[PDB]
Amino acid sequence: MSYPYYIVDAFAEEVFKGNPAAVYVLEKWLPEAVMQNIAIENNLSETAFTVKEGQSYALRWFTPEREIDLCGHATLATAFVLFNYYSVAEETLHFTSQSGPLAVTKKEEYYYLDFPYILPERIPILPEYEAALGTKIYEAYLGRDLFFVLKDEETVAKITPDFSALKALDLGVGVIVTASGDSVDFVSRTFFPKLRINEDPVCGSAHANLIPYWGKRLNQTTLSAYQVSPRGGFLTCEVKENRVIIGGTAKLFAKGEAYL
Repeated sequence: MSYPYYIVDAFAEEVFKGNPAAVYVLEKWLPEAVMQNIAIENNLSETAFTVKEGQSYALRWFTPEREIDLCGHATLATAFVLFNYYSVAEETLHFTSQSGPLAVTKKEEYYYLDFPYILPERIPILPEYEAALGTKIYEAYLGRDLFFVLKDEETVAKITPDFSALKALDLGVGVIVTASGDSVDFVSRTFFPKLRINEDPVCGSAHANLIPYWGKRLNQTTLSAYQVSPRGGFLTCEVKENRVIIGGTAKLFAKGEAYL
């Protein structure tokens, strides 16, 4: 009847920032329906459910709509609560998702996720792109999402896109916007109107395109980043051969118990 849960703001130093997710560490699996209903109920970005299976932790993510293939901030969140509340001694957690094995590594107050090294390829700068964004796009690229480079951090932060216009664009799943950071290496913001989510405060998977791009362009192995969403979010980045690493802090917003 009682199921402990945690609400954590991933990639946040303090509450109300970063990207929020609810994580449920269960002793056994709940029915698919119940887990879906819980996600609808708390209406948060994503609700992660995990159960220790051997030495790995089986992960499962759900949004208010249905189960997704993967979500980074929610993985970091699940890691955060296992590391801080379920006494895991090892510096690395191993998960067994539907998208294959995942690993998060704790180093001090940071949690590290790994993503594929995917440099986005040049794309034509359509004027309908600059229209939806409401600003000038200096460079354009494509990967899983459209990838536009803007003037500066001030411009990235300030823009307010026509989300209905962006949903209409043909290419990509989402839209990424970047620029040279004022106090950090690079900043970004990610929009996913095609997926109901107008703006993700911090999509880590987007850094598969972000990190490669800025590492090559800035000529560095390590970069500091900040997804300048309203909520904000810091990310420490590293370039490896065929893989990128993002590390971020986390903050517990709430802890409690759900009753079923």
